Amino acid sequence: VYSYTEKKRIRKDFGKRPQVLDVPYLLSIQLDSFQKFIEQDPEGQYGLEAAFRSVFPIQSYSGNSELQYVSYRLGEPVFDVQECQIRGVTYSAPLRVKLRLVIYEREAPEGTVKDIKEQEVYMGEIPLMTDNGTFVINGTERVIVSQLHRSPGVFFDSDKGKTHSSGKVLYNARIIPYRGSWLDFEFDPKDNLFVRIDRRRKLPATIILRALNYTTEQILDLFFEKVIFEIRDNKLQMELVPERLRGETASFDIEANGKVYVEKGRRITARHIRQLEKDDVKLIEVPVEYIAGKVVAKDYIDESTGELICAANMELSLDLLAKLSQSGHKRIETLFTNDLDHGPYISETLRVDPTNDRLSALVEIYRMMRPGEPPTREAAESLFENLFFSEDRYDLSAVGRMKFNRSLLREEIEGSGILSKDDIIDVMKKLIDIRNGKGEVDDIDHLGNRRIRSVGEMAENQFRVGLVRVERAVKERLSLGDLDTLMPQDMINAKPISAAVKEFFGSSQLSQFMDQNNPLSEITHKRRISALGPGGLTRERAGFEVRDVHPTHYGRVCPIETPEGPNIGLINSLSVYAQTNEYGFLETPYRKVTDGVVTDEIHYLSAIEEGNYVIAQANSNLDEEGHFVEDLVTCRSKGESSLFSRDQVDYMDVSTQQVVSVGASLIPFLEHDDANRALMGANMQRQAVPTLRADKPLVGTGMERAVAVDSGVTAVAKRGGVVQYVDASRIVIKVNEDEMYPGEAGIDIYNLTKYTRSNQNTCINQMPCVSLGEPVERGDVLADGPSTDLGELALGQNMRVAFMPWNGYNFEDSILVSERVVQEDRFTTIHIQELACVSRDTKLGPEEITADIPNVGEAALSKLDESGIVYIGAEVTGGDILVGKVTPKDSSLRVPNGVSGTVIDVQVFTRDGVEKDKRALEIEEMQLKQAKKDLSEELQILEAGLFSRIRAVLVAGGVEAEKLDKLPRDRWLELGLTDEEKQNQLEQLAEQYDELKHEFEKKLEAKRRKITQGDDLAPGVLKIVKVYLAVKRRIQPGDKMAGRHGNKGVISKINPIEDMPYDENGTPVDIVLNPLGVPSRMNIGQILETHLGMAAKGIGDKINAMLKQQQEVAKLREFIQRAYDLGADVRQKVDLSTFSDEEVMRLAENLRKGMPIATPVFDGAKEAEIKELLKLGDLPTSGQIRLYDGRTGEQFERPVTVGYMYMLKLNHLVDDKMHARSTGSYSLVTQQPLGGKAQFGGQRFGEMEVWALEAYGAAYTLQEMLTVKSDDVNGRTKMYKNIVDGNHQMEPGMPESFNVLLKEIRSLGINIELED
Amino acid sequence: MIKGKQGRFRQNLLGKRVDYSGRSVITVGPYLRLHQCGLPKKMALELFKPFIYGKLELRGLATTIKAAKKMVEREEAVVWDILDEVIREHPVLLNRAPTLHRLGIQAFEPVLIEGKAIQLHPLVCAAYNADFDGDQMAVHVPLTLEAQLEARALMMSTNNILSPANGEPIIVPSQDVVLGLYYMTRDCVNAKGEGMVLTGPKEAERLYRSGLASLHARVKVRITEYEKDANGELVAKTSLKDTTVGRAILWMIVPKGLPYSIVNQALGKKAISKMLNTCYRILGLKPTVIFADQIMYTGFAYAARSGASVGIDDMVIPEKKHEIISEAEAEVAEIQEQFQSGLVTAGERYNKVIDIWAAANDRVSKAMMDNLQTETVINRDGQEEKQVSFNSIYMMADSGARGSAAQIRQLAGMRGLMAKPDGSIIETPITANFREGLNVLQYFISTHGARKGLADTALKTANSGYLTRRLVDVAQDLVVTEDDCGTHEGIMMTPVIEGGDVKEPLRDRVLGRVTAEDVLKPGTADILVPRNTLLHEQWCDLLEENSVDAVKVRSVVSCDTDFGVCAHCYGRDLARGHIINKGEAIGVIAAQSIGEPGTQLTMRSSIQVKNKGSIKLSNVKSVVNSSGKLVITSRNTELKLIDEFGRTKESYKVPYGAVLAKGDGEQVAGGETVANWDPHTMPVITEVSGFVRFTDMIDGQTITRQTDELTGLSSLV
RNA sequence: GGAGAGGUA
Ligand SMILES: [Mg+2]
Ligand SMILES: [Zn+2]
Repeated sequence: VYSYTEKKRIRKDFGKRPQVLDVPYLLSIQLDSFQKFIEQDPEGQYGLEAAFRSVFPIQSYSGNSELQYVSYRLGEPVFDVQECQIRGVTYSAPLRVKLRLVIYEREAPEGTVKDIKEQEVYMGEIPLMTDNGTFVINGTERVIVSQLHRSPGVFFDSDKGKTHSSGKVLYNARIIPYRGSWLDFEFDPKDNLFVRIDRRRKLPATIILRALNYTTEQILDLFFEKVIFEIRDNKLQMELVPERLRGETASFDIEANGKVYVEKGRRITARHIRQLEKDDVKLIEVPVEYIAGKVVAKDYIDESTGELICAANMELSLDLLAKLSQSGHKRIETLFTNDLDHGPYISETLRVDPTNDRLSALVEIYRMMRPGEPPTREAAESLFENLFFSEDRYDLSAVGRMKFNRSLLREEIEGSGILSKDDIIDVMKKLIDIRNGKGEVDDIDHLGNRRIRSVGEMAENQFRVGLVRVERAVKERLSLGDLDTLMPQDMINAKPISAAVKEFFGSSQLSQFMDQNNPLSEITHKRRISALGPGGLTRERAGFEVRDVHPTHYGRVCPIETPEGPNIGLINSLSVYAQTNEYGFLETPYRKVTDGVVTDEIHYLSAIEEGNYVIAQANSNLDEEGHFVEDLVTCRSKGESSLFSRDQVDYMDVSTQQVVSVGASLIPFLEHDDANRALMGANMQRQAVPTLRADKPLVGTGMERAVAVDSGVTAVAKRGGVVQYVDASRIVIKVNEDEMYPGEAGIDIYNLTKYTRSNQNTCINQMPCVSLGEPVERGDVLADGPSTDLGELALGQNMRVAFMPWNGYNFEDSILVSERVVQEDRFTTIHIQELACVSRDTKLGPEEITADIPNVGEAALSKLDESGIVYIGAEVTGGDILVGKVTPKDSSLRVPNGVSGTVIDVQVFTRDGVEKDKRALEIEEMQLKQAKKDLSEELQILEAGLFSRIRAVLVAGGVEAEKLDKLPRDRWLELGLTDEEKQNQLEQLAEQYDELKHEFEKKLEAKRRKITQGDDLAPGVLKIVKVYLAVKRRIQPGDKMAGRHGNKGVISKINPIEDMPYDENGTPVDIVLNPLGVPSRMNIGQILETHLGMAAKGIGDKINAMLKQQQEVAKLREFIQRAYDLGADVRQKVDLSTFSDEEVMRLAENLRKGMPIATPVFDGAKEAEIKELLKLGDLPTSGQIRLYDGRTGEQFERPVTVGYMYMLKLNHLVDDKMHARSTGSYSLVTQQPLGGKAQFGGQRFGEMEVWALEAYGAAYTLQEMLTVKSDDVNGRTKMYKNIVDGNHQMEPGMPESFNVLLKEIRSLGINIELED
Repeated sequence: MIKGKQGRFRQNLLGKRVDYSGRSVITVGPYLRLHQCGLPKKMALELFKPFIYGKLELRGLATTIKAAKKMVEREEAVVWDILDEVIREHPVLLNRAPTLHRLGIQAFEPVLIEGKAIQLHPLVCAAYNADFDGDQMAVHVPLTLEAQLEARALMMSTNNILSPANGEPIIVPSQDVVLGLYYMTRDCVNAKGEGMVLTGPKEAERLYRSGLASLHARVKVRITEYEKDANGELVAKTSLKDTTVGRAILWMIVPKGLPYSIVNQALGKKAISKMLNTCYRILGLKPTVIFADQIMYTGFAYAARSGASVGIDDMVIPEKKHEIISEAEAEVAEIQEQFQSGLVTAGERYNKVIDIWAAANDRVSKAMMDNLQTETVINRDGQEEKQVSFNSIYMMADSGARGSAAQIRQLAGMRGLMAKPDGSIIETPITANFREGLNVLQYFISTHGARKGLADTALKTANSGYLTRRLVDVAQDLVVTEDDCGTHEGIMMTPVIEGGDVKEPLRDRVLGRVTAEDVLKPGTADILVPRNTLLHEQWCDLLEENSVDAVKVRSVVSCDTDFGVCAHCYGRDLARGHIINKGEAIGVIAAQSIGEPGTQLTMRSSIQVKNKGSIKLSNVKSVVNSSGKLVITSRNTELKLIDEFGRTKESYKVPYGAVLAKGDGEQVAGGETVANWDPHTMPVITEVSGFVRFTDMIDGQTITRQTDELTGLSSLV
């Protein structure tokens, strides 16, 4: 059950929940998006094909001719990845599309083909995705984070009484297309209804209703109910609906059937309706006063005069009733209104409506959208139509349509990409209904409303918008005549598309540099989920609500991992097991719970679906049958937790660790620390510098191998095999027989990236972790990358720690460090700096890099060669010369001050058509030889593999081992053999051999071409030389190291070992922390970690002691087995008996520096098991031991806590910060010292410091500081002279910047000046 | 080019970059004197280059500036001693980035160091509010002579010991030395070498160093106090006190003129602060600073000796916690049942649930605190006894070094209830402590709360910066420019009362402000003080023993000085023990004092007297009711409880129309309810007895006969 | 020199 390689070191594991689902591939969400962006999809609903099919075809205005799309293709990348990294160009691919121009016959009827031609026009280059996912623009590999933008669709929102000071809420509704103009409906404080478009001037909505050719009566019919009055013999015996009688009061005597159903002054009881419906009465005689203040539904006209008596939407009055009665009107329809059920919200807006007809409404709309421009009868209609119903300018994506239909309780989850009359009508109906109370407002922070968006969609949109320009160009071209001789090459231009895409990738608010000083850094950065960017809110105008953790984040977004400070809750990281919905939401797995059994089958639920069911959490004690030992089980039902029955549940979590990010997943004993301090620990964990040789953490959380392998640093075998030959540079594996493909056997081979600068100037290289003749298995590690050990993450070093104050040297958070840490040299870190020098072309001719320069002793020149370039491997120091460059009339590059190191790599580049000096030719030749020899070795290795295969296939059916060696490999393929598929295989292998020959013979020439060719360059630059310095920053007081529990500190001193505290056993401790830190900032996780690590180290030490004196495997097997025992029903269950009795020896060897221990974050090891494990060692179970002082030698009373802790050295080096400036350069427009360490700038005496100096009586010093030390030219010149002359005095004068301000003001019409 | 931060005004014309500057990280180096700071060789050499050139040319080692530049460039061995020479008495300035108040920048003498980190005397860290988690500091140098003298005489660290905002010192031993001292001045009931007698602290030190006695055990020892009650004459007087050896050893350090009682308690942080304050108030400045240095040295030494570590075993969980929680849960069950049957509503269920949860949480907290603080039971050489505990956590907490009771409560006991985003409080509290592991949901809720806190902190500091910037802008022009404006108006400073007790006694509201009109003792016609004297401590004591109530004090709001304020109208400096000088820019320091603390702020029936004394009433327009009690008809009526001596002691607002048992000038007993009222409705209370007539009241248009139907009594509205 | 992105206290 355990892999051979796995048996090298197997981490003792705690935890009891049986893992049911392994972590998925972390880097999934990226490669799939970009994969879909570029594919040949026949459905034409993904990536480039959708866009092409959308924009195309294109029809001329006449249109006598059109240009349509056919198909596309991507050419081969011109250069490989490494070449693009070297030169610094984009790793792109040409795009070639076959367009098809057709020509009709003009005089012939509509639809005919006079002629037709086509070609494959080139257009644009699209950057490609590396295997990891990252892109390479200019050898500056970057990464694109994903956005979290609100989804398109509809939203009913409400302002919560935050306006008008009236306490009255105001429900608004918004429609947001995926591409087009927005739309808003709003309720006035006066119950009016206002449309607003793209945040422009407000408008009554009934206007836009009329825009749909809708009249008054149509609208009223749509939006209200009718009440029919009957002019009859006796004064309006009105028909009535009993259902309209809830919530009224009888104002008169309601009587029918000779029965007074109710009298005036009475409220309409439910039982009144009961008796009414029981009597089944419908018509009630009503007094005329009931129609006192009503409004007519439609218009009524006199039949004879044909003149309207009362146009629709008109109040009611007695004389009007008389006119109806004389007009013979019998049916009188009015609006059924109410104050709590049906407010007349439409009627008010209609009365506000100044327009009545379609034309005027459209005209005023046009005026609103475009101020001025006296409209025409066609401008408004064209505007509106192309605005809200032309698919080309307005578009709800499929997601939009789905969400829209969803919100409106529709049935179809598919529809059109544009709007429709019914759509708006239903939207407004729903808004009105919400106003009446039915239906409820919808929040925004719900995860069910915001959508992720990866690279592909954005790239497609950029491609489309670029395409639009060339579309317009070709359309205006085809509108022009002279079509007989056109070609689909002249009208098409590549520049627009190239610009449109290149600008986005190279320069956008989402394509950002990659932090690369860790595997973890790269991983966590790639999984980032930003909320800023185009279409996203702004960093500095975000309220608390966005930053706060909505309850729906559970399991989909890590809540504890975030960059604090100016931007919190905006740079949220993804949770571990989270997936992406087909649409782009966030889904999470859940174990299906049947009637009473917890199945292993899983379903990925979206945010919205979760709100319905009931889910028990991860740590619910079931017993082998999903039968929960308990009965009141904790479950998150819907935005809250509770205890429910043992049968009502529907789903269970997958694993305890599905709530956190990968980044925070690595902190042991997380469940004990505070939240914010864990966040700090994680963020600092993201910044660890790789050490010289990594060390496994004694106490991992078990997530280490996943992170390591999933990252691209380490070289993981792909098909198990056997090491055939190893080297520091490359590896070769003879593939296993079965994994081998039928044809083209070959053998696996790997090459190793040696020391290369990272994105953070930290060298990176790989080292093999296997020897010859070592069997290997698929997916196993082979080459340790940075900060890795045996294919598991290892950032910092584990060290012996003790908690106590010590002479104040650890006063606040200072960390006192013994001298062994540096003597044994386990924290030195390597760095690489690149320095460039160019040869511009200027007046007085150009300048050169000649080795000869004026006014310099030969001492400096001793290190350069004849050409003027330092030799490789030279050990330069601060203030040296690297390349000698001349003043055309001494611009020689020099080492930056203070920096030491060694030159390791030189490179040079020249404009094409320029001669090349000695050194350049030398390097070219050396590269030539290198590539030649490399390919020779590769080819012969492959041929050896092929002939090994050929020998293997001849071992059966005519094997003559003698005959093999009698005549050499040159003539083996031709040997006779029984007639079967074996002969076919022999022919296949021989064919592959010849193919290998030809491939190498051509690839050599290809590489020769790549090398010998010239180099493109920016205008003016004749050549560029780059040099690489390597340095080893070791350690100093001032550096910043930290533990994993957000317990950072600054190293303060390096005591000699003899002063360090030491135990009675003679081992001195290596670090002294300050106990005072823990209680205030509640992080006990470090203390528990210390105890556990001490236990582990004790076990390792016992094993080492057992080994030191020779002890047979008999004792080792026993002791190791017992050690791996003693778990509280742990799931490890490792057996030693099955081992080869020598893997036992190697495992013991790997454990003599401790026994690694695992700890799932929320399934950690409680106190008792730690106590038991300690007692397995001979250490005091209390954890605290007595100590003795280095100086005095006497014992410390009060037994002290000591153990081991894993600690990192962060990337804030003291050498990088310490800086000074006495007198340097000067800004140009204003004469002040420059700023920043890059230049030799000075500090900024800020305004608050001016205030502070004012607070003291200090006046002279302030005056001098802001007059002579910074600004006044003559003042500082004469001050320099005075200081040289030993005379401390100054002459103030006036600041220049004030004169600058004076001139600037006077540039305006303001005459400002100084008086007498 | 003018507006906004980037405008010339706020960018280059008010704040500028400056030459002769440095930037670095900071470390402790506790061995330093309070008046000097470490400095790397490289930065030192870079900064003082011109001085180095001058000295080289004077020594003649370089008869030019170019050769001198070469020599310094390759730093010949000579240059280092030259540097040491130049540095001899040249101060520099240290600054931290967010400098809120006046103390955020200070002068120091330099001491060279072979490092690359600016050492820093730890005591000033509190003033700088500077952690060592990687905070950086900036360095400046004063060039001209006058600048050097200003630095030495105004900005030297040893000159700034009292916060300008208030006379409180600002060099409090912060967190570690305090722990050491508290541990030193403790006493085990029965420790090694107990009951013996010593002939002075030196013997105590020798005994402890030989190890023949524990660092804290009860011993009688003879000592000598120095009382300078005479006119600046330190009279020595010996005695045979009984203390613990640690305290005796500590006494060796204190200067002459102090009472030994000040060094006889457990010495909490407050005790140390008060001790320093008194020492300064008595023996001036220099003894205080040297005493502080010795304090720090000793504190570090003995704290390190103590070896006070923290272990997991220290988090002692109370045994009864589980029982308490189970009982509370069972209690919750019955309420949930009562709501299931509908006997009770939902809101009341919720409120009662919260109440009982709070009660249980309080019980748990109390139980753990009790089980912890007195856990230690030790035989005394008799049979058995108990004492305060030495659990490291409790020692750290009680000493005040770090953490209030809340944090330890969270660590050991249940960490209470958590509030969800909208301000609501979740019904189910977090029942787990950190010694145990929280489950998923609990941690989720806590994470929510913590994020809320962090975001609030960020926005709060952001806004506070703008507030203080505004504040200083409006009051930057004001400078004291006169000695006396010659007026008599002022304001009646009185002790503040909030209905409850004295929120602040008068003694601290008037401390250090000249009077307007002379006070007369309550021997009225007894001139207790002059009308234009400064109220320093002794006169405040005179007032206190005379139980004065309110005082006419000269304010600043009424000073008759034009474009300034006379000295007397302002008062004492509050940055040093004497009147303000002539010229000070009080406005700026006041603005800074007001603005600095802003960051610490937050962004988002019956009368029961409790003391025996005289009752007095003010603004009384009252009558006697039918029951003989007193019913008030004025609104601002105020009730005071005065003691027998005649000084006001308690005060309470009288609501309108409240019944009162007493009259005026009676005697009340502690816990005697004296008044009552209805807080809900408003009556039409009358004054005199007689018939009531419904005048100008006709049913139909003035009144309605809305007679009560539930009972049947006459009613018209 | 100016913009934009990220990061530390
Ligand atoms: Mg800090
Ligand atoms: Zn005055």
